[PDB]
Amino acid sequence: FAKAFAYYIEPQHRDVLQLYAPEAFNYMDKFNEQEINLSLEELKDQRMLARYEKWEKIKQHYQHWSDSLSEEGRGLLKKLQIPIEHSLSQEEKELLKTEEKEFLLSEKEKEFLKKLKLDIQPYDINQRLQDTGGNLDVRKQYKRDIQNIDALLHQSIGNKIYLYENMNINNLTATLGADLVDSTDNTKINRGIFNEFKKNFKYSISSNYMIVDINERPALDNERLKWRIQLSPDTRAGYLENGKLILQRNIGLEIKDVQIIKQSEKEYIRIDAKVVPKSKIDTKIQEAQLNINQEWNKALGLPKYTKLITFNVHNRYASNIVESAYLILNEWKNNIQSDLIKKVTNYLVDGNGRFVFTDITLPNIAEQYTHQDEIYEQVHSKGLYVPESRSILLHGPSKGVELRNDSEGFIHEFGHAVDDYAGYLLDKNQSDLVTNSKKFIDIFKEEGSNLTSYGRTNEAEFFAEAFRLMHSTDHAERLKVQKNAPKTFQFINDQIKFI
Amino acid sequence: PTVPDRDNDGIPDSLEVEGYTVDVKNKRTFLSPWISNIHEKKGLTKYKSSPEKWSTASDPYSDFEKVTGRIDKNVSPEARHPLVAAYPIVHVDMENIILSKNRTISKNTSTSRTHTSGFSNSNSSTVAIDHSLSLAGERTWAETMGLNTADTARLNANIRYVNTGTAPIYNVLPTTSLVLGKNQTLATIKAKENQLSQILAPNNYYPSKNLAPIALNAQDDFSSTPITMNYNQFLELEKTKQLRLDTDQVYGNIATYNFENGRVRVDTGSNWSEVLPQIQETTARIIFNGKDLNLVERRIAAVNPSDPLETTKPDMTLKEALKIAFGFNEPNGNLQYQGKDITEFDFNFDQQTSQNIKNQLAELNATNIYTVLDKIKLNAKMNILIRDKRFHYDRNNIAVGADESVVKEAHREVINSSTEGLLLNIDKDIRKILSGYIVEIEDTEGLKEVINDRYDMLNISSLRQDGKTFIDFKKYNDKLPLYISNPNYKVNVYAVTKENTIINPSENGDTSTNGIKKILIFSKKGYEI
Amino acid sequence: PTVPDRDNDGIPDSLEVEGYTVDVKNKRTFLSPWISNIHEKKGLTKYKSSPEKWSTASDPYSDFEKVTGRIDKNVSPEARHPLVAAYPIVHVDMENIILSKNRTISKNTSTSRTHTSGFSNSNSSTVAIDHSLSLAGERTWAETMGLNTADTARLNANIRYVNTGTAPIYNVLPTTSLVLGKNQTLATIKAKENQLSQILAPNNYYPSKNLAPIALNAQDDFSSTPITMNYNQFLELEKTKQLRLDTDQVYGNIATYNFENGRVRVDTGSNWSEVLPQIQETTARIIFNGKDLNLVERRIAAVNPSDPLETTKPDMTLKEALKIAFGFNEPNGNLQYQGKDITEFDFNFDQQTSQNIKNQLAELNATNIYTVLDKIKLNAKMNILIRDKRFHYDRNNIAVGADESVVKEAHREVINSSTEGLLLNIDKDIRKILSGYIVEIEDTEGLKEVINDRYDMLNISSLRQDGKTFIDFKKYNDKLPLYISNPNYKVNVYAVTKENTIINPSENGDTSTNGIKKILIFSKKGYEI
Repeated sequence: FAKAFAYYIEPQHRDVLQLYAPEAFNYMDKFNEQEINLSLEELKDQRMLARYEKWEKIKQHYQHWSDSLSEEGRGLLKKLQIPIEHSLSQEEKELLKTEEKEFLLSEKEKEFLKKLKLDIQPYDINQRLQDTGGNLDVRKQYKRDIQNIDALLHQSIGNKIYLYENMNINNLTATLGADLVDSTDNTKINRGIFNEFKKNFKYSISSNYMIVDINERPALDNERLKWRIQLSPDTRAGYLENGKLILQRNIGLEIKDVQIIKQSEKEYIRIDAKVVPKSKIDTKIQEAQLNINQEWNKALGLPKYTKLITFNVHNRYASNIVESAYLILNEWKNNIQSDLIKKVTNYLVDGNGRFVFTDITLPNIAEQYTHQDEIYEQVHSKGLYVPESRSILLHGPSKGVELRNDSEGFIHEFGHAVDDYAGYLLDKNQSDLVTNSKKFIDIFKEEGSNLTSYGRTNEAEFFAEAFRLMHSTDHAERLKVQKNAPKTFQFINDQIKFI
Repeated sequence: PTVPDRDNDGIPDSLEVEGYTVDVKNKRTFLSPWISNIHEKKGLTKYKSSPEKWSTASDPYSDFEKVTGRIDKNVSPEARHPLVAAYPIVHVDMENIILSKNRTISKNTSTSRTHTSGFSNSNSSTVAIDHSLSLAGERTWAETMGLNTADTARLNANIRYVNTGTAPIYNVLPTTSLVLGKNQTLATIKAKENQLSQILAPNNYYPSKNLAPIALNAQDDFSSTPITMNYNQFLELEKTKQLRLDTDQVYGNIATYNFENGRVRVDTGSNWSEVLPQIQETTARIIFNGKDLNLVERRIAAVNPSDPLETTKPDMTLKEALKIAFGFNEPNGNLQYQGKDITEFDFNFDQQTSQNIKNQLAELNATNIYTVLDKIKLNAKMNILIRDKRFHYDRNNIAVGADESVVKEAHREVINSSTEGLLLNIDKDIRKILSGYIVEIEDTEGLKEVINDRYDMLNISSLRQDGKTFIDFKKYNDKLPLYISNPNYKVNVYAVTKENTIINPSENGDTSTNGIKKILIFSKKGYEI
Repeated sequence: PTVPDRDNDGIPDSLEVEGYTVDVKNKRTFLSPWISNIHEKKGLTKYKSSPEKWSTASDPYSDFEKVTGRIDKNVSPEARHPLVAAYPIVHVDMENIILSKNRTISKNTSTSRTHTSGFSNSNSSTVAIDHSLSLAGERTWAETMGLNTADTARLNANIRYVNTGTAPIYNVLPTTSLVLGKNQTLATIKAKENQLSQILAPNNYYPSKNLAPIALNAQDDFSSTPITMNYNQFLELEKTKQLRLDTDQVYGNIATYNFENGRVRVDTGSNWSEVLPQIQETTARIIFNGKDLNLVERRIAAVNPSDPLETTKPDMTLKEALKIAFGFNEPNGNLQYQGKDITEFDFNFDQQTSQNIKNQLAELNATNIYTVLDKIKLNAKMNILIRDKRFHYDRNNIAVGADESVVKEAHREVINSSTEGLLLNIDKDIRKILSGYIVEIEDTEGLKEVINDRYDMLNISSLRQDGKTFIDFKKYNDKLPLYISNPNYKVNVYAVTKENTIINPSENGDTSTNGIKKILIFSKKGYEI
């Protein structure tokens, strides 16, 4: 390392260096360009006097407004920092006579629990703003409290101060978080999954109010992610008495680098981010959306102008999902019959459907609730084909409870959409899947439950699941259905024939 | 953000003072600072140069161009190093003469590049005519040509030009004057005009070996017999059989490198008769005969304390000079030229250098220069002559002899023997100090019969097309094989070194090889054949 | 934001090193990086070049201009490829002579460009004088011309110039000297002044085949008989019947391409006598006699390890070199020249080249060069000679003979036969190594009657205007048809190859074809005619 440093400084020798170790020159180039200020900040954080002095100085600025702060403000911040976790008296008690089960049938009684689940949720703000991306009576409280808390912090942050924040990997991707630590060594992380994480991780967005620590402190066991942020002078943030800050909502951050470092004999994950205007990155998002659409519009005969694709993802993990749409779409084509694609697309271009990729809950994403008959009838999951809206929903943030990867998750949803198209061709004025009901129910009796537990749910899920297995990229999965359901195979082969 | 480049020579300052080297990657050449460990495996030479001289050597080639190769691609390799002046060295080689009177003696001649002593920067050669009698009947030249006291003989010779330097001449061809004896100038060879349109690359001949050499007499009407020659001169020539060929340095124009398109065009502004003096006054001159016992001359730029600008040139130690001027290397740290260690050579110095050279060994407290060799600084204007110590030399530093013991050692490999001659395979160099052989037979009782008992009948050893020397007895015999009166009679063979040869009849015109100092070289009995 | 271009040759660096190609779209020409799939179907050649040479070949044409066509539209196609120097090669062809004394012997001559071995970059040719007796009574020239011991003959010949090189010469024409024997220089042909205002394009004659050849004797008053010749030469000539034509390298100026208006103007600054030396020291020289058994010379740029700048040029494998220089192609992956496989060819190497190439074959662990052809690196200064394996050759590397067995198949196609002669159709190439035919008749009892039983009477075969060879019996007969003493008598025909011919009467002046090695060709009984 030392040698490389020396060769880099000498101008006349600089060229020689870049010539024989190009990547190494690149490595040293990025270090001296914008990776040396980070060295100084991290070193000062070990000297107790320095950290204490830094903390004291920042406080001695914001003190004046803290005295000015109203009681209502403190009250809002209190219920914000700490979530707040006999009203029935009717039939619900007679009938009644994991976290929601502890706190608290296949008939009309399971609907009362869906409604109660919405009425029994804790009054919270940061998850709601992040979950929704920005009972009715509670909404009025939400609206007023959000408005009141919003009209508090007039103090923009406007030298560069660095802050620390520990976050649970399960908040970004709970599927990878289960295997991030080496099975044979819990202190090490497998580089193989790690390089994948970094692959398409270029920028990230925070939609809620981040509560961060001024000085780095030890993290919890499931928190191995130590975010640091280069603030902007205009960003409004709110200080707390316990050495924490509440950041403004709708903040944009650009990820410059992500690497593994070692501290106290255990490994952890560092993500370097810079505060940037969210509007500036959203402009980048629309261009990315246009590029994917324009490319795929010419692919399956689609009209060039039609969007057919909108990036609705809003979360801390948005950019890997965005880049992964290309991967998902490329797999979807390479894995499905060219003639099936043409057929389904004609059925969609004729209407006004869309492929909605989002990281917010389905009932609040874009239109799911607009096609629901009852508020309590809302459903949230990775996605499901909705005939009324003729739209495909793919929830990036969530992890499929069955599928092993995203390809399987999509193909599983691809079945429900396929059934709807078949129904459109057959009974024009009748339930798209009314013909498949009595046809699959019988098939589901003899051996329907034998397969995966997801398909055992109903004919629709079974049909959708069976289609995925029959068209899986792993011939083994396809073969399985042949030697395990020889009967089911022939009729299943016959609906996709219908052009 | 421009690196300081005072001499304006392409190369930046620091590199020039400290050391650099050019290396090619992928396919692009860039100039780089010397890395001790990473460049050596690649066999690149560590350069030095002057940050204040557009041409450290002062030759018409820039420091930069030389190492990169944008230069007349004809300059010999050894002259690419920045510290070796690249310039031409032309001397004249005369192949054979013929004589008659204004019965024609047409004899083949041999020439050698010369150097004599107070020796000055001017090239000269010396031809030596063979004395052996090719024809039986040609005793007394005065009669083979009907030359009378009041007659005049005509001389008709062939010459070729030799380039032993390191750079090409292009248009002009040098003027050269023949002179016999101390002051008898026989002729000056005219400078033919606009006729040497060919090229003289180093180690080449003009005209090449494949063509007839240039006939000296014009064959036109310029002079009826340009090479007249009075009687008295002919007498002088007969006693000495030596001529000399003096040539001046009026060479041609210079070939310069043009950056725009890489075309090499002869510039009419720069002319060699003005540049040579500069080189000649600011460099150390080393003459070496290691290769083939011929005088190879190289010039190295040395510092001169008295002149400011001149101190800019990198200090030059002798050992590296030999390394860089001729090709010596250190496989095991021991200086050698294809095996032969440095210790087998003499060092002779002109009177000036000697006082200076005695000083340097004193501040080092040493007596054997061969050890502390690597600590001797070279100054401007020294002249050094390095010749192999094993051979004897004449006044003109030409190889003329050697100690017999080496000579005998040189003969122990008899590839074949019969009654018609020997077919040896000897190292090509010895056969440059042997004029011929005298064969004799020794009776079991001490008699002595010399076959070729004439001063001019010793050149009996030819060389076969496989490099095998072949000695023919029937040559200066009676075209008859060799007879032996006794299988117990000894057969003696003697070799005669050049220095010990006779070129003219004695006082009383003795022609027998009696009073000739002969070295015994072979003696096998009649049955040992 | 500018693509780099160190050599200042239009093409950018990266493009030059990795591979490019010229293409035409609608009608505009653009440069493209080599695309593997889209270019091969278009029959485009994959070029490479030096990012550091204004002319990778080092000839006076830039890398860019060659491939782009902005170049003298006269350069032969094969020289359009960037790695083949396009330069002139002038040799002299003498068509026929006539002789007399200062009753005129007028003979037609045949010349061939020669090459012998230590062969150097200098052009020379070789004429061969017809030996057949046009006149019956013209036995012994010494008497046909009243030549006396004290007489002198006058020589007056006709010549034309042949350009076998690859680039045009424009104004000047080379001076050339006649020489008999080893050193008898008969004459040097003057350089006429300001008269060769015409052009010598490749494969052309000057003056063209449709005009009278340049008379050698001036016919003016400059010298009454410049080419005098004493008796003894004539004797030498009679015994040898061979002359030599040495030519020098003094060509003219160079034709350059002008960017402003596309005019090709003869620049008076650049002169070929300065470029060839560069070319001659940086290229590999290849001689091939494949086309018509004539010596074709081409030059390829090869690397020289010792020189940085020179390492810049793309590595050249022998196999590809031949591909681009002569027209070999790969129909079925087997190298061939219009059918003839590479295995029918010889490889000869100079001793220098041998060392390098023998090394090269060792690190590859191969013994047959014909296999590992694509793995031989070419270095600078190698000389390679590719000759047909089927023929016998003499000392001057001219095609002179072949194994007899091959010769017979060349005659197995009798298109017609009669009592007046044969009308054959033989491959045009064979008929330059056959001096003539011996016809003989065999009595039914084994006798042998040779019709033309004189050394100088074997030119009995002609060629018809349809390319059919025609043998005429009445020429050297008694102007009489062919008689046969027996319809059962065999008619024997013999062929005489050049190498085995006699050019002068023997010891006892034998004229019979007895001691001549004759090969039997066509034999047929009297009724099979």
